[PDB]
Amino acid sequence: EAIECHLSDLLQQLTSVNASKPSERGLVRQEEAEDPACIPIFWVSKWVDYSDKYGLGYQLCDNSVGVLFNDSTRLILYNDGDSLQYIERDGTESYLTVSSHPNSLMKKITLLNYFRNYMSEHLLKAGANITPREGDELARLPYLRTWFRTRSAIILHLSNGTVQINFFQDHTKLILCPLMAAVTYINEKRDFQTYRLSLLEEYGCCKELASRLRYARTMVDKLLSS
Amino acid sequence: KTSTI
Repeated sequence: EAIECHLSDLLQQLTSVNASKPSERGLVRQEEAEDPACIPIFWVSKWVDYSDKYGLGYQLCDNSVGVLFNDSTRLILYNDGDSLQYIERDGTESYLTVSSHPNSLMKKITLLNYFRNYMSEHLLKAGANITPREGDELARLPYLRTWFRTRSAIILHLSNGTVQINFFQDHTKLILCPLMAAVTYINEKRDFQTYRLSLLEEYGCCKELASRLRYARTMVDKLLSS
Repeated sequence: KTSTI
């Protein structure tokens, strides 16, 4: 689909940036790659791994909530608390409400509510100090297409092209968007900045972003190969 | 197993 397409584009963009060896310059000018306009519309603010039994629950920065169940289906609740979207394994979408929800989705809705009640009670909101970009009035939410965990990070792939990598050891985060061809870096101090990948290639960047972008390349290749 | 507390 266009999803597969966006993974190829991200991979190419990362390969280009990394090939330029951005941290190896006469004078690194990372500030010149800053593009605050390119801040993402959506990222994952919280998640709960219950994949031993049901799947992975998460919340987007707009306070909407989703589940990617172990059967590769997705249920997403809008931040109005009533609008629902069910996505089947092959991507087929159905628009529903918790008011008029099909009986067949009883168990999954109950699980979504379990996750919803847990997250609004337990976890920090990633990028809480970040004001999202925009998107149009009555737009539909993206859903989690896939995720996996490594020793170093959890990798999250949204259906709108965005790949998020949260690093476990120091809580640094990357939000990558092929559409904007940009990367948002959240430092260990929860400070943040959005960079145009083409300008990072032009002007360079610090070792810690460069390193994380190398790992990001490896991760996006893994998403594509699977 | 969750995101950051």
